[PDB]
Amino acid sequence: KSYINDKGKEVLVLWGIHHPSTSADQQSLYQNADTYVFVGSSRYSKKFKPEIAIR
Amino acid sequence: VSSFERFEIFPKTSSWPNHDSNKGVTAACPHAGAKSFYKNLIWLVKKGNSYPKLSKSYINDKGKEVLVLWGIHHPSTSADQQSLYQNADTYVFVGSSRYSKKFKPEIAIRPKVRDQEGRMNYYWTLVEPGDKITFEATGNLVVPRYAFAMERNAGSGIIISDTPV
Repeated sequence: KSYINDKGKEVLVLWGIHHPSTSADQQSLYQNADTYVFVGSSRYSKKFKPEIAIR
Repeated sequence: VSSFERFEIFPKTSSWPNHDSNKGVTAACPHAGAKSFYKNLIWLVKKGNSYPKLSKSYINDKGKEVLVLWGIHHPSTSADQQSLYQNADTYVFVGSSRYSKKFKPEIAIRPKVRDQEGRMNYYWTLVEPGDKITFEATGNLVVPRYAFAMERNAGSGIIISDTPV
C-alpha cells in the first residue's frame, strides 16, 4: 500500500517492526515462519528482517 | 590532497574474462544520449548466462594511500536479479587488513528516481602501503576500474559558492 504526499508540507511517517520471541509466536500472528519488510521512498531504502529470539 | 594520480587498478580489457565488462550501462547515467555509466567503475553483468564466483586482489605498490571505491546494486525484482547475475542468491565480501564486511542485496522495488527502481549503494576505503584489498562476489558487484593514490593534507574544507576562480 502506498501514499503520495498531497498536503504541500513535509509528512512525518512512523512505523514499527516486531521481533517475536519464539517461532510459534511468528506463526501465530503472521502465519509465515519467514517474513521480510521493506520501506522505500525517493530517498529512503531499507529492508528489515525479524530477529526471532526470547528476551 | 598533496599528490593525486589516477592508475588503472583493474584494467577493463584483461581483468574480467569470465564476466561481461561492456553491458554495464543504464539510462540513469547517459552520455550523448546513449546509455553510459561511471567511467571509474565497471558494472559487471553475467557474461552470457553464467556468473562464476569472482575473486581478484590488488596490492598497494605506489607508496601512498590508495582510495578504492565500489558499489553494490540492489535489484528491484527477482527477475532482474537473474537477468543480470544469473544467481537468485548472491553475496559480496570486501576484505583488507582493517576492513571486513559482507554485503547482501536487498531485492525490492523502489519509487522511480531518474527512471530507476533499483538502488546502488557506493562504498569506499583507504589502503595503506604494503596492504592488499580482496574482492569476492557471486554477483551484484560493481568492480573498480580506476584507483587514486593520494596523500591527505591535514585540514582544509569545501567552499560552496558561485564566485569564479
